[PDB]
Amino acid sequence: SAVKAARYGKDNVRVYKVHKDEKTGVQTVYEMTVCVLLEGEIETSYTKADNSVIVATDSIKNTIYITAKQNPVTPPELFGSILGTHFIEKYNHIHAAHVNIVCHRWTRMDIDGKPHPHSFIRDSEEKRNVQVDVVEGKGIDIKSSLSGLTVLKSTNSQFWGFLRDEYTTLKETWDRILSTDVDATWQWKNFSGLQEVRSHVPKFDATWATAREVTLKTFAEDNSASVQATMYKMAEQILARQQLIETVEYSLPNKHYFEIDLSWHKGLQNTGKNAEVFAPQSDPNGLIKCTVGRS
Amino acid sequence: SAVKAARYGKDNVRVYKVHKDEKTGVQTVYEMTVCVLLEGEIETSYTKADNSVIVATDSIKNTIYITAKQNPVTPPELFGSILGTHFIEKYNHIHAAHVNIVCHRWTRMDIDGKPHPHSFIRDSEEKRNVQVDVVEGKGIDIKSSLSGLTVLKSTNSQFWGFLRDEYTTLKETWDRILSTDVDATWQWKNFSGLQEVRSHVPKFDATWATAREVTLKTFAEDNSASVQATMYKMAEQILARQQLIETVEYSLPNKHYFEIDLSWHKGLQNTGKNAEVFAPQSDPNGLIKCTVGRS
Amino acid sequence: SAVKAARYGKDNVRVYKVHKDEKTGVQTVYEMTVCVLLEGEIETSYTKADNSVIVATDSIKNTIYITAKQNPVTPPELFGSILGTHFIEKYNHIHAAHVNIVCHRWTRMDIDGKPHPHSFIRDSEEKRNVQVDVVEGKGIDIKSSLSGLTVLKSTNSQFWGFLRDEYTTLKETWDRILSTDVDATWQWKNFSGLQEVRSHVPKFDATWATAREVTLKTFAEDNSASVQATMYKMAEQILARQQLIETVEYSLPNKHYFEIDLSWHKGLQNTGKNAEVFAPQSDPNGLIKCTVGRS
Amino acid sequence: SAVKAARYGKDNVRVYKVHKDEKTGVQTVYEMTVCVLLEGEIETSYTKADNSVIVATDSIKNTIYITAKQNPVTPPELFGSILGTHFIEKYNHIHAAHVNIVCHRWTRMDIDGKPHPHSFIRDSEEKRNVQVDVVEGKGIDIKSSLSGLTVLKSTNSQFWGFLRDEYTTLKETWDRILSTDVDATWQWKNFSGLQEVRSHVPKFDATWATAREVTLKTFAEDNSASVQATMYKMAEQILARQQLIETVEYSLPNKHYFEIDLSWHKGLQNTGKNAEVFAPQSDPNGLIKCTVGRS
Ligand SMILES: O=C1N=C2NC(=O)NC(=O)[C@]2(OO)N1
Ligand SMILES: O=C1N=C2NC(=O)NC(=O)[C@]2(OO)N1
Ligand SMILES: O=C1N=C2NC(=O)NC(=O)[C@]2(OO)N1
Ligand SMILES: O=C1N=C2NC(=O)NC(=O)[C@]2(OO)N1
Repeated sequence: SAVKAARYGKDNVRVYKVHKDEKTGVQTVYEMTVCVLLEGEIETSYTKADNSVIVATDSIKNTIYITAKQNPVTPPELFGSILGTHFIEKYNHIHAAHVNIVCHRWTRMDIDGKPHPHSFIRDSEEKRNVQVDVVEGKGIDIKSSLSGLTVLKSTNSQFWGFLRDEYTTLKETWDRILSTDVDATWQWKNFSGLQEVRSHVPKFDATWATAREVTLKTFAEDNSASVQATMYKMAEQILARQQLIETVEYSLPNKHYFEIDLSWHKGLQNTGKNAEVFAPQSDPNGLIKCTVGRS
Repeated sequence: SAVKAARYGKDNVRVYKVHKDEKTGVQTVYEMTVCVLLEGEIETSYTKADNSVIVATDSIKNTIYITAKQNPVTPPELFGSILGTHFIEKYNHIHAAHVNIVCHRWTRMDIDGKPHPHSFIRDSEEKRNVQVDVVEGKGIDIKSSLSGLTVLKSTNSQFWGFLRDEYTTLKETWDRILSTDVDATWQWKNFSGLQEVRSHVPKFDATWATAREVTLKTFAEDNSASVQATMYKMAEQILARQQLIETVEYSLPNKHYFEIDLSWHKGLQNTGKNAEVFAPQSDPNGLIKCTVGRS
Repeated sequence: SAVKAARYGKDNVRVYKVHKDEKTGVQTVYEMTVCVLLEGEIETSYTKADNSVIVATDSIKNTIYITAKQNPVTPPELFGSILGTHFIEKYNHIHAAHVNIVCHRWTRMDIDGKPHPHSFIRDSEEKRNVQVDVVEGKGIDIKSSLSGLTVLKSTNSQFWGFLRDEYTTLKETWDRILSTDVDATWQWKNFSGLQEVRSHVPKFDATWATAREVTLKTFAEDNSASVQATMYKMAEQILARQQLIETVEYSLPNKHYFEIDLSWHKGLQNTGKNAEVFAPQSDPNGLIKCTVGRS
Repeated sequence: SAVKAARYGKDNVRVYKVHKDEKTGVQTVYEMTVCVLLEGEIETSYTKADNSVIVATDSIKNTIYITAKQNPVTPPELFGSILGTHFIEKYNHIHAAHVNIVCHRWTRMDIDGKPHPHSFIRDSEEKRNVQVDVVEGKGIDIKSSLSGLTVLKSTNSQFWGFLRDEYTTLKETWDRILSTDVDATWQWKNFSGLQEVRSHVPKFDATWATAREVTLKTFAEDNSASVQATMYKMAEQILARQQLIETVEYSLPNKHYFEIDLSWHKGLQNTGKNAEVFAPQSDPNGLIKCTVGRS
């Protein structure tokens, strides 16, 4: 037998960083969870008890903190690229570094209508993420995403005209609730190295902002024919607004809210045009995916 | 043997309600999770297989949905009072109804700077809750709360002057991070019944808003001597602003962020005045509680 | 305003301990999560920024580890009593210690039919817990429990004869699934101090074993009229088998498994006597509670 | 723009099935969570609001329950193959079905030393899973796994000889705790269709049992040089025992248990040979992966 694939490293590394402007007093905080997994000429650690090839995961952890001390942690695309590049440059025998970063929200508080210099609120469990794959000889591949953006619209969602056969019980509808948790990923053009990533730094925050804005506005404004049709519109708009993106992927649960027929109780009318009280369904859920690229 | 205490009912009942203004087109959504547990002359269901005394939990579920259809679901203090009152009035042998409501956030989206008529975002996992105990002959006891309000300040927190003995390793500090998940509860004067609750309806939303505002502003502005000292200030302010409250309770974790000494690596300075990168600690955590009333 | 109640301390303290028999080579492991909250003459920490009265939560953490090093950690009733007693004896101004322990399962592996001397499996997420309240002048109050014991029986559960009115849709049944997560608590006679707790040490493991055995056998063998009727039988049996218990409490969710009518599809029969495929319901759930004592 | 990838279906479908032997009275229960996602000529649902190509996710749910009624649900490899095959055969335009099944444990209770005919315990949160990809023209690709198997050994784990440089603080050790949550996957030879899957049915349960047995025995008995070295031994043994497997993958967290130096307190010795009390670390964690195949 032989090792066909291997990677290893440190997961779930929580990291906070503060920036303090001593002139203005304004402080800014960043909090992440980081995973770094390495690949390379490490097979003998598995096959021969050869630990000499292992950069200890504890050392990978130390390196994450050191790198955060010595570099900006924002945008996460940049920090992940710096971190991944470090491992392939420092260790001859390491040939790929796979860096995942989850960024947690710390939004500055407004107190009495004024932004506070050092107090923050977790205003959403929504995350901003990156997956940065630094592969020796093959540059830097970056996937950026937003996830855990939970939304609901109470009308202007429809679902009719779907296939009907002997397995079908679902009624067509022209007016339903639509709710989802948005997971949206944009995949960047391959970058040749850290210089090229740095050269595009402003585009990372700008493209995240675009993706979020497009997601919310399209969700709110599209009189939706289906989750499929709405998510495609989001993706095509994001592609149109950043040429350095190659694809946009959405993964959307359809978090169902069922009508409750109450007509058995005193003829109460709570369906169709009279539907006011609904039963949110925890499970099961539709799950709708697509990846959109350019033609 | 004998039944010393008993209660039973339906937990984890998810409820959505929509209000539609047909004139303006503006829709407003509410989402809750409800628990109703009943007490009364039910001991024989336990001791003698006497199901005649059991209002089925399935029926309690139905009743929650019917009550939501026929009544406002806001403020939750009112809805819980209506719901609890129903059970003690409808069923002679039921003498208490214990209603817990967790309200989930659905905040109206702003799209292109304008509030959208039917689209919403879960802008925080923060909850607004009530515990409404309707006890026959003993009125309606209401505890209101906010929970899951997660905050951090990056300075203007201190902790020195604490007891030091042979069990103590903690260094005094004059400048640390403070982060918590706020759970704040205000306990209302007993209400005689549903008329008295209704007579105070505006005070419920107003007092929740006050509690939240005071919590945030005191957290942001207090140069904190301890979690104890800061939370007491919050409680005393809330009591001063609503005379129909009897007590305010806080339960606050101290979610520790540890400095990381990096001086072993190239003399890097990351402690004290040079501390920028910290290790958030998932566990353990301080847990600080108090209940404040009037003297 | 004034402090009506206060307690504080360290929560979520994970603790492992190993015992090594050097003669036999057999090792035995224990893993817990511990919370210790203190009460006493601490109000000035809240009202006056007086930290002198605070035994730091960090010190409470240290004390938990030191106490585990210097004492047995089993049975948890004993360890919690030692730990709580320490705080009220060491600190004049501390008058109560509230110790919660969750014990995690590490069951010794059997390999090739033989117990392994140092390898263990988390064979269930079931917990064994204690709540030990050491109150100066008022002895030691202990509540022991098992929780997270998840069970299902596929028949020999019934539910008929319940109240039927205009809120009722539930069909009577003479054959249904019953599934629950058992939370069972036994409350000990007050103990005067640590000598009296020690004098009863064997009874702690024995009573936990009895409670678990009775729970499982009664669940399996009772042709159940209701959750109420079955849980009462469990409680009365446990009381009969340990006179140093005063009460037994159960809290049981009714984790519903719904029939699925498939007769719309090719006349498939999947209800009543033909019911084979069911839809487990995540929510809502019945929740049934009682506390049984002696007459 | 154009659809580069798309799949959709129903996730989180909870399914229970009972088998009743009317002769013996013995009942046997199965509980799963199922996801089915479809691919095919569905792009127009995204690009043109063409719902005619969508088999509704609600219908996919119905189909899961119908298929469970009409077929065995065990082994899960077979059930998933039947279910996936159904969609590609029934719907001309559907060309792949991706079926994920998580099997939940319901282990028969032993009461008074005898197996009970209809009562079960969730004896572990360990899962048995399958991923069955039925792709038209490309047969049936099955990945089987066990996951959530949580283990600890208290000695006979070592970690020394790893790379040491300016990023390294970790001390070498010749005696440490090793704990992990095992996720082990075996990938089957491609099967041509449902006849070939059926022809190998006994091998599914047998290979799962082998994988579990090998995992536990190797973990317990290997005086481990590293997680890497131990997991490789597991994989090579499983490959040697089933020739219809092509690869075995492990993904193992290193769930760290740190020594606690207590020498600052009364010279207490709790490190090295005297280490008895440890601090389990919730995060971060090493994460070690490999895929082993034949040479
Ligand atoms: O039953 C369904 N209802 C749905 N709604 C939808 O927008 N698209 C689907 O394909 C669907 O996803 O959940 N299937
Ligand atoms: O070690 C401690 N550090 C703390 N900080 C604090 O504000 N109060 C405490 O009592 C303390 O709670 O966590 N104990
Ligand atoms: O609808 C109900 N079905 C139940 N079954 C039961 O055993 N007791 C109840 O009181 C009940 O609890 O869930 N209510
Ligand atoms: O610090 C480390 N300690 C480890 N132990 C191990 O078995 N292998 C590693 O590669 C290691 O994984 O966690 N890195």
